[PDB]
Amino acid sequence: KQLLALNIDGALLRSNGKIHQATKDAIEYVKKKGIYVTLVTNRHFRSAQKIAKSLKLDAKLITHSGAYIAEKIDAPFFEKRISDDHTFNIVQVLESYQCNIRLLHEKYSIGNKKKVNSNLLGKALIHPSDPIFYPVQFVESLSDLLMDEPVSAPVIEVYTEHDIQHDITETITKAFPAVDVIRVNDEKLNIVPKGVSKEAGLALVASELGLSMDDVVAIGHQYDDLPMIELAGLGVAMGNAVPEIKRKADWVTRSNDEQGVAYMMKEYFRMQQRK
Amino acid sequence: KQLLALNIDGALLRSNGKIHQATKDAIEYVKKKGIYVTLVTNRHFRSAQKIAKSLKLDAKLITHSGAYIAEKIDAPFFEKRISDDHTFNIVQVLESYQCNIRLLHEKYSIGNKKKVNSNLLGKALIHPSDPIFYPVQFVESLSDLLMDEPVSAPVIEVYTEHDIQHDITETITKAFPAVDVIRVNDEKLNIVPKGVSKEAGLALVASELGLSMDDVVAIGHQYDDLPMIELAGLGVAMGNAVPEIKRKADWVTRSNDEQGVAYMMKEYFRMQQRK
Ligand SMILES: [Mg+2]
Repeated sequence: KQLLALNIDGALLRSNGKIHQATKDAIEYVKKKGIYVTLVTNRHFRSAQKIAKSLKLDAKLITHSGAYIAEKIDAPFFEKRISDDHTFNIVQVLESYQCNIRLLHEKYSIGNKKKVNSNLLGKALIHPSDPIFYPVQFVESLSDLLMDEPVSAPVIEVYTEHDIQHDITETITKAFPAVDVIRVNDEKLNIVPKGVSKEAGLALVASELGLSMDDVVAIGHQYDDLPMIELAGLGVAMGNAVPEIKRKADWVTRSNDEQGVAYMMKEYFRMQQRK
Repeated sequence: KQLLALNIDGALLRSNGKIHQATKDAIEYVKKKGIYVTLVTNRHFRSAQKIAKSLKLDAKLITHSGAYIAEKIDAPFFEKRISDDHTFNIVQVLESYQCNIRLLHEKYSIGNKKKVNSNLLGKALIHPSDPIFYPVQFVESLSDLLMDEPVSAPVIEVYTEHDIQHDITETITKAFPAVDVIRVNDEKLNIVPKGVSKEAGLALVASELGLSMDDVVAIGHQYDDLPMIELAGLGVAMGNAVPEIKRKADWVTRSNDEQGVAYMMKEYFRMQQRK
């Protein structure tokens, strides 16, 4: 294998947001062996890049659910975003539902203030804004703000109770042919430009490197990771993934709180040594 | 003539920052006659675009001294910026001089806190930051900040007393072949990527429209406007420009506090009617 692609949340990071020393040591070793290491994430580019900096990756990172692929923010390798007018229209529709909305731009994030009965929203790791490089604000009315401040969003994140996800998904897919809806988990959807995804972004990076998906190890933990797990040469589910995802993977490793990334890569190399 | 290009500061705007009703009326008339109206400015893109919105321009605007040409911020027609490493190195050199430095990014601006004996700095119109869309911050040490927060700047603005401009200009030009130094006035320099300028940006826009510089009316007021004044089919100096600029123009109009833009365009049309 020639390319290792890792989720950040639920894989690289422990549930307290720390990167374990064993994980750092495993990634350093992987790189020393000539394997290209990148991140494949729903996180905004800036958060992903600071993590990459900690791991000394110097790689094209696949961020904003595949909509933004870059090594340095001002000069992306691949970018796609929802038009400002479509973003406004989508926000108006979502405002009629009980859902928390976040426009996840690479330069800032803006969300509404609607409270939802969602525990995964409560569990999700919060990471810093920066008042210059990444302001994060909430407003009571997103669509009112967008009237005078249009936003062209690479990703719109939608948190809800599970009961209405199918309806929101149907309503958006039908009304907006320019976007796709990606189910992340029971309480979170990403709305992205049509054709954008983690697996599509990963394919673009592998192709750029002269590799195929056959040459890729992909490590994921949620529903939106399933396609890259199925399509990669070796698709790995973290121990903290739900049972369905674990059944669908080629390989199940330990959890993100038990250094499952390091554990899996140690075995990958033992396998190499045996062969 | 087919294309009207206007400065914002010192031309479109009165010295109190207001756009006079006569100016609005003149621009509406120009557009109704089929003439393409755009802005050519040292201002950051966002400030230029809000002004364009007020004038209902819907045009490609030439901003950041020609480094950023766009109708909508996320999707530029033309962009060039100084690399992050060159930006850092340039800032380090400038820090050894008595000068106020501002990194004029399209998403934010960051400057140092050095005080200079400069009245044109005192006179220059301040326009709003926005905590989401355009944060503006000052730090004691720009180069220290850039160590952990690299910036790839379309323009670096440098304010000084007049006595050291030549030395700074020489030092930068010699040390950084990837950039050009543009003298704006006796107390302000812009450092831009090589080949970037107001006149170059204007040429790119005219070419995109199937026009030549011959078809352009350009209205400017400072040293950095001289090339487009000389190169445009009709180059106009505002009344508030210094005498040298007024001598070099084809036509001198009234000042920005006496509606010189409106006054000049009224004559342009009287000329048309006579012909
Ligand atoms: Mg861009």
